[PDB]
Amino acid sequence: MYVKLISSDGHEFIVKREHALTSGTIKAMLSNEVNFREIPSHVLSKVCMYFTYKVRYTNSSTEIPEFPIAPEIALELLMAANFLDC
Amino acid sequence: MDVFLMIRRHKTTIFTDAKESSTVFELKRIVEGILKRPPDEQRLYKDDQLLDDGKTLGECGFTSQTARPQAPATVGLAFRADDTFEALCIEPFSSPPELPDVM
Amino acid sequence: VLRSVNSREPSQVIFCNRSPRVVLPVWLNFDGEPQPYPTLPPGTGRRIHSYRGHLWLFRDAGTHDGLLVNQTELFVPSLNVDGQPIFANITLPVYTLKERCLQVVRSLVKPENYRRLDIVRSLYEDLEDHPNVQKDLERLT
Ligand SMILES: CC(=O)N[C@@H](Cc1ccccc1)C(=O)N[C@H](C(=O)N1C[C@H](O)C[C@H]1C(=O)NCc1ccc(-c2scnc2C)cc1)C(C)(C)C
Repeated sequence: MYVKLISSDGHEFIVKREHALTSGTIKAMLSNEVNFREIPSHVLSKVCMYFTYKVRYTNSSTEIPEFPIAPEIALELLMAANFLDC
Repeated sequence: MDVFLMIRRHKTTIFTDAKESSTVFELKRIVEGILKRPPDEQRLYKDDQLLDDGKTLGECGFTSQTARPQAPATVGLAFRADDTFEALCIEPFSSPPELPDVM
Repeated sequence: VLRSVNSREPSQVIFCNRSPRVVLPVWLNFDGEPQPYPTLPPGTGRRIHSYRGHLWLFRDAGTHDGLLVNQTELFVPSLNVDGQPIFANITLPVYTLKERCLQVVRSLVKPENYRRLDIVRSLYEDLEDHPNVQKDLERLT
């Protein structure tokens, strides 16, 4: 089961429901498409990668790599993470 | 070994994982489950290269160490509109703003 | 509360830095004061002498971001079985996306400039509230 997360510029990101529920904010907006008027695709794509990373590396013994964030997106990404509580 | 992918067409992007040992066709079946279009109406691409149904993702260069959770590899998708296949077209993501002075 | 016990029973330990960070080992002394020890570059190890019932924790040496040791916050050396050293595997935690963003922003903006960034005051405060061992000692208590 997948949900659709839509960026402010209309990009549709389809990710596993359980991955997206990493965000308590997204849980609420669902409880299965969500529009994000303030989050552009270059940020929302990164948020989706974060979900994948978190789910994969939580409760995991295999060594954990650094989640990479380009300087250019760090501010907007910070603002999205704060809104999404993840 | 799991590979982590972005399957992209126009303004659609699917985040999913698959086995390195799984096939292109099997990846079409996954897309089918999500976008409701059968495999015979799909072409998958690595960059501009059309991928063959019977090849493994690993053979086609999607490996567990390059197609990572935090940096998934991109697979292009094109659909057959009725008779003929549309050209592969992937809309770029938006562009980030200029770094502020303070950064 | 969180203080090393003065046991006198030796214990050899391998501090193994399996993170990409320069690591600062911190020993909690008998009065509970954090005592910094020499750093470990990324991917390196040190054989060190410690004691049973001594408390350690580990941080990014530059930013004080929290690290895990054997999957938890604290490491206490135990009894060496058959002369083998105890392994202390230091790893990155999975940070929240927020904390990770704060790390990257902090590493790009000099603290004087946090006020210049266009964000809700509460993120200014979040940025300014740097990781700090003393704070975490109060959080663990
Ligand atoms: C006065 C004394 O020797 N007291 C013993 C207990 C004891 C032992 C024998 C007899 C009586 C009491 C004791 O607890 N010593 C403490 C002690 O030796 N410690 C505290 C911690 O358990 C570590 C150990 C210690 O400092 N070991 C040397 C050491 C030196 C470097 C490093 C590190 S950390 C990263 N890189 C390095 C090289 C790690 C350890 C000190 C001297 C700091 C108070």
